[PDB]
Amino acid sequence: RPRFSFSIAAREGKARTGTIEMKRGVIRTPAFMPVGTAATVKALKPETVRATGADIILGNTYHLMLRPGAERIAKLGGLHSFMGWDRPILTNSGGYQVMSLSSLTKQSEEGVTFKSHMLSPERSIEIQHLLGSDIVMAFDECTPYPATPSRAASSMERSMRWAKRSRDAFDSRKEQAENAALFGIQQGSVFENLRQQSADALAEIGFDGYAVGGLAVGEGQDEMFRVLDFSVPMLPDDKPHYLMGVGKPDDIVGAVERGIDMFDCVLPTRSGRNGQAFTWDGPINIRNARFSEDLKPLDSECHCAVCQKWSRAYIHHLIRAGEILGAMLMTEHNIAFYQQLMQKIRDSISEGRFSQFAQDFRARYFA
Amino acid sequence: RPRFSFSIAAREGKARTGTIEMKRGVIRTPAFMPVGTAATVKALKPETVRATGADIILGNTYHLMLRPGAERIAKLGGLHSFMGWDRPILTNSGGYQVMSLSSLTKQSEEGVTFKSHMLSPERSIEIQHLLGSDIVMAFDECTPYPATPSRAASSMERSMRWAKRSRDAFDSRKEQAENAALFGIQQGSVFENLRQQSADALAEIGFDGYAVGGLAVGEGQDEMFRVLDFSVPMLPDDKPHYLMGVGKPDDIVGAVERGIDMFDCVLPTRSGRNGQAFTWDGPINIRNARFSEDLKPLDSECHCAVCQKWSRAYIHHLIRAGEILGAMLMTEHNIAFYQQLMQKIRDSISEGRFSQFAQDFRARYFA
Ligand SMILES: CNc1nc2cc3c(=O)[nH]c(N)nc3cc2[nH]1
Ligand SMILES: CNc1nc2cc3c(=O)[nH]c(N)nc3cc2[nH]1
Ligand SMILES: [Zn+2]
Ligand SMILES: [Zn+2]
Repeated sequence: RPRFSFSIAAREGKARTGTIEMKRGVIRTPAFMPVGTAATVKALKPETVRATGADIILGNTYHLMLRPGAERIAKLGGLHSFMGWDRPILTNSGGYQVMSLSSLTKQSEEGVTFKSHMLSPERSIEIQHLLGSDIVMAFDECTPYPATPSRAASSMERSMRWAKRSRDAFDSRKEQAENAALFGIQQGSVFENLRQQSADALAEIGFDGYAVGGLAVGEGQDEMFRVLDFSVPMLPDDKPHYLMGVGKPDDIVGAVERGIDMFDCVLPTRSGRNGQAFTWDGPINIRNARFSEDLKPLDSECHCAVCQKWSRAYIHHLIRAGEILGAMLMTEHNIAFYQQLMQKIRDSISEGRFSQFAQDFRARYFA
Repeated sequence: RPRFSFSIAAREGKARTGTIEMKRGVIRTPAFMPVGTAATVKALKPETVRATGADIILGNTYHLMLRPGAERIAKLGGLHSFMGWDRPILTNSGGYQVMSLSSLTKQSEEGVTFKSHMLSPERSIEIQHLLGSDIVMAFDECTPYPATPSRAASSMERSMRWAKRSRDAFDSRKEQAENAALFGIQQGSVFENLRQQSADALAEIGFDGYAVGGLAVGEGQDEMFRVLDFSVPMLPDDKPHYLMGVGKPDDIVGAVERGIDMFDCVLPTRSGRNGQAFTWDGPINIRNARFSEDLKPLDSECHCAVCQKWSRAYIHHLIRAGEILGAMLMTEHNIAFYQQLMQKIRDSISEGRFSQFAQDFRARYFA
């Protein structure tokens, strides 16, 4: 098995489908990565996550470095062994989470000091190494939205300097360089010239994959798509393109249409526990009284184990009762739905009918 | 498959081991019944409950009659279909829960009026019929502890009149009488003469099984065993003996030594979510800092899936983080532990070495 090999099997417009082969397994692209909060995909055993079709999950550097700690996880055999997921894991760099979740933050050229510590590109890489991550993210800065061009520029420039430092730290660790991959993160807010400068900088350094950062920060779908329109083509075509923190099914479809290969979002897990179930006819809230005596499964096409066995009425009852099994069943279905969406996207690109799929999907989903 | 056939395969002193054959499956005795709160064994899919070795679960008449309602469950196909458990289900009568959980209660010869309705023996039987219960419990009154002999007597006497009414209501419903079994409940507090009068009354009516009610209500283990000492022999030998609401592993072993065949308790599920894990060396609280880097499974003999895959350190982390998977893994292990205990009890009685097992179990469990 190779360390990291990306192959594009088919294209339709800007959309691509293919595979990333890594030592711990193959990732089918476009891919959706279920998010692990504290070394767990919430309410799911790893075997269940795999059963939904997931090829890779995301682990959180920020949370894990605090609890149970990176050194501790390393001492216990690494994240894979710790949580019982033996397939690839992508870890975030901590760059976004440190600014989003920390009570107080001090930013400087060295990195970020915070109250739940000091995250730097070097420390981020080290933490991800200690976790045993397969895909390591460069330490970046997610520019707040909106930003002046000047603020966006100085922020993106710092991120690019941090990207080079991340590259060097990663390359310095022989075992990491041998067995893991490193992705760079494009910044530049909504500005085409800065996105270009960022892409150029990242390409000059050279990464295994490129993330489009700085989006899904309140700009809205139209604006996000507008920025993706020009940003993705700036990235190397022959490497995977990862859109961080996205998103709703419609966001995913549109992003794929614009050349994105990888996604992660808390939406299917989070909103699942909240009562939101995804269906091909759009999301439903299972708590609604309308479902109290509905014997149909959450979605009548869905192939997941939940839809094979349990009714809307039962899941309605569980969620209204605050029962853990409610969260379990909703989460498994939603993740499975996301995986089925990705499978349909992959199949349609490979068959050269993705445009029709996107149209058909939207017509029904927003009926 | 028979409606209800109890066979005793082996005995050792007062202990018995055998089987109850019912239409929906075989129950190995002595049996432990995981408790379903609101049509769910908390944090477990039914397939997982079955995987732990459970042959039968307990469903709660009191909770289900309120949410989602008995008629509603019947309309949705019955409790088995609703929750996806196709094996036997025993339902409590509501007699104890109505007094324990209701904000206000009015007691009379008709039954109990309460604020979350009016439960009577007839209504209780009807509700259990609507749920589709396999083992139906007579509607009783659990006398508070302590009670004067006179209060205990009038209470037990009412329960006996209610037992006859439960019998008649059950027998009146052809489909229930054909497919389900009915258990009577002995009362009489801690008084030998009243326990005898209660047993006589129940035997004269005639039931498929007999529960020892009115225990595990704060009397303590010594007193409970003292009462079991004389109470169980009063019950028909050729029918199953069910001790309601018991209990800790040591309570179960002692009760089996005194002729009890069936148990249910919230302990393994409840305390599991709270961080308490059962082991052969006694219970542990997985939240304790001592387990933070412990790579051993919860118990090093346990055959459950949790102990095959995950460490104490990981489960420690999950429970301290408030993660649902923590509750899932703890609950599966604890239920599996209880089932392994029951299997060891069954094997040792069948092999005529139960006395030695009980001694060996206690020496190690309370080391
Ligand atoms: C939910 N929306 C969202 N946008 C994001 C952007 C970044 C980003 O630019 N960098 C890093 N490191 N994580 C991110 C996570 C995001 N999550
Ligand atoms: C946890 N201790 C406990 N003792 C019990 C006694 C009875 C009893 O006498 N009757 C009915 N119906 N349920 C019961 C449930 C119990 N639960
Ligand atoms: Zn489904
Ligand atoms: Zn176990």
